[PDB]
Amino acid sequence: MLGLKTSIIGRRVIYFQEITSTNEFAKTSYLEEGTVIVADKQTMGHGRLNRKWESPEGGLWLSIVLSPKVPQKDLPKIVFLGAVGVVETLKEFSIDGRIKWPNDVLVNYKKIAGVLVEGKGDKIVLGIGLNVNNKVPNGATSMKLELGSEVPLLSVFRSLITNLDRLYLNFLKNPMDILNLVRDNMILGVRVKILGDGSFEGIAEDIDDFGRLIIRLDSGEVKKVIYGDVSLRFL
Amino acid sequence: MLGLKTSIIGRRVIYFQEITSTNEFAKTSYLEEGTVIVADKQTMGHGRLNRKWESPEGGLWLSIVLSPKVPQKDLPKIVFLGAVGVVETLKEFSIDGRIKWPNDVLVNYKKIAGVLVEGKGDKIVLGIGLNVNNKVPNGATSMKLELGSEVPLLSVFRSLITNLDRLYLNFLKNPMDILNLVRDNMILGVRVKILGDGSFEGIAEDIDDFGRLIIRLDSGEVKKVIYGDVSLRFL
Ligand SMILES: Nc1ncnc2c1ncn2[C@@H]1O[C@H](COP(=O)(O)OP(=O)(O)OP(=O)(O)O)[C@@H](O)[C@H]1O
Ligand SMILES: Nc1ncnc2c1ncn2[C@@H]1O[C@H](COP(=O)(O)OP(=O)(O)OP(=O)(O)O)[C@@H](O)[C@H]1O
Ligand SMILES: O=C(O)CCCC[C@@H]1SC[C@@H]2NC(=O)N[C@@H]21
Ligand SMILES: O=C(O)CCCC[C@@H]1SC[C@@H]2NC(=O)N[C@@H]21
Repeated sequence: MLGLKTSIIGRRVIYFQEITSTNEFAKTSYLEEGTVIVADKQTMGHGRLNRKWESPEGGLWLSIVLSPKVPQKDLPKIVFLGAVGVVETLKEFSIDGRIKWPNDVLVNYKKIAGVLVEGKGDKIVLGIGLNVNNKVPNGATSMKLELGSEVPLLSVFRSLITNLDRLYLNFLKNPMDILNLVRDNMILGVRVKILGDGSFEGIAEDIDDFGRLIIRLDSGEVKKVIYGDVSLRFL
Repeated sequence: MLGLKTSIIGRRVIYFQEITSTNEFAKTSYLEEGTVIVADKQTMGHGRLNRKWESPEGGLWLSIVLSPKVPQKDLPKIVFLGAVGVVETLKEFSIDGRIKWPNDVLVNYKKIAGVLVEGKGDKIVLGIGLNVNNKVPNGATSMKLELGSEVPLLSVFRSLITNLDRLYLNFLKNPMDILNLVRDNMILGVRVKILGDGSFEGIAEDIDDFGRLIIRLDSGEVKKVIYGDVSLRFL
């Protein structure tokens, strides 16, 4: 009865009033490509390293099942599809979101959404958490806070699914296109710090052809970062 | 994204742009109680005895998985939950739905909805087809046709799920209550013909404590009908 007109993403949608995690459910269940798993609230929502992702009622918490018949080298760009999709949807609602490489979307430097891509066999799970009308952690923001009024959650869902379907269908044919859309919507030319054993600071210049973040250290040395479990912050 | 606040029915919802039959999917798949299977259209929708059920886009085609812990003798009353639920939803939209015993809902004697219950052990599937904005076959009508304008399909879905959840919750506690609601919303006091192995005509007087249709033949003979595979016709 939703009447979705998308081609792949959204051919089927499984909704839960409550779930542990849409990403976990998508990883452990046999689901056809394009299936969207969405829930009003998650009790065990997570980001990387099992980090807790606050998922109270009011936000958009979903995962999408994908099985990209593209070269192995291209699979790492799926996270960008989610990020750009969110930016496009925010724009439709007159909100200017900017991508914090490589999985976050910020509005005036406050985090409004996060993306988490996981694998299980040859299935890829694209998870997206977007703050809409829900309470958010201090420092973060939501569509409601930016617009000053409650936003119709289903309208946001319809918009995002439509944008992701378009981005994904093009990705299957032209996998390099997503990189320029990311570059034009990403926070660059600013100083950042990458943590971990041997942490360092430098200017985030761009992303390369593999989606790696290019950082120029004060010494002039250029490092290429693969997100993985690294921590990035704007100083 | 839906924000359903029901207790059992609607805890989970699986939506399909297209499906063979929501009843078949529900019967076949491993699903939790309360799960609603809904599709924009069905390619192989059916009623009893594999009779074709036209399910074009615009209508509400859904099935609900139930595992009612009530006496075996009460299970035949589940069809009434579907019929009454539909009537209540129609009344909420100011449409005069009346029950044609025991599985159909009519508006001005034209079929607007049909209920089909299929069971097997600890699993009952309550199927409901309601014409909303879709084109319908002759002898039928739709909400749009009766109101003279299109009706928001999602609004009808929310209304029906809420009514069904309430009716089901009460059914688990008092399986007899549904019979009073059927009596107050069913077409009675008119001549009908029962078509099965042979046939007979008489006045549809009421339904008894088992939900059987009580018919008074002209001779004065009283027959108690169990729907099963018989058909009821108005004269
Ligand atoms: N609803 C939310 N809105 C915004 N940020 C959230 C929300 N829930 C949790 N967070 C924050 O987001 C992080 C989520 O996990 P994850 O590591 O995947 O995000 P990240 O941005 O890539 O990493 P980082 O912790 O360095 O910001 C948590 O550590 C938490 O600080
Ligand atoms: N969209 C629709 N709206 C109304 N009626 C329909 C629709 N699609 C099919 N039908 C009719 O409904 C019937 C459905 O099957 P079923 O036997 O279960 O219903 P019934 O009302 O109990 O039987 P009967 O048609 O003999 O009175 C079909 O035989 C067909 O005539
Ligand atoms: O902060 C990030 O960048 C990652 C957060 C990803 C959150 C979404 S909410 C839908 C899905 N289910 C989860 O448990 N995580 C992801
Ligand atoms: O006419 C009747 O009384 C029965 C029709 C039941 C139709 C619904 S549509 C949703 C579900 N899926 C099916 O194939 N049949 C039922």
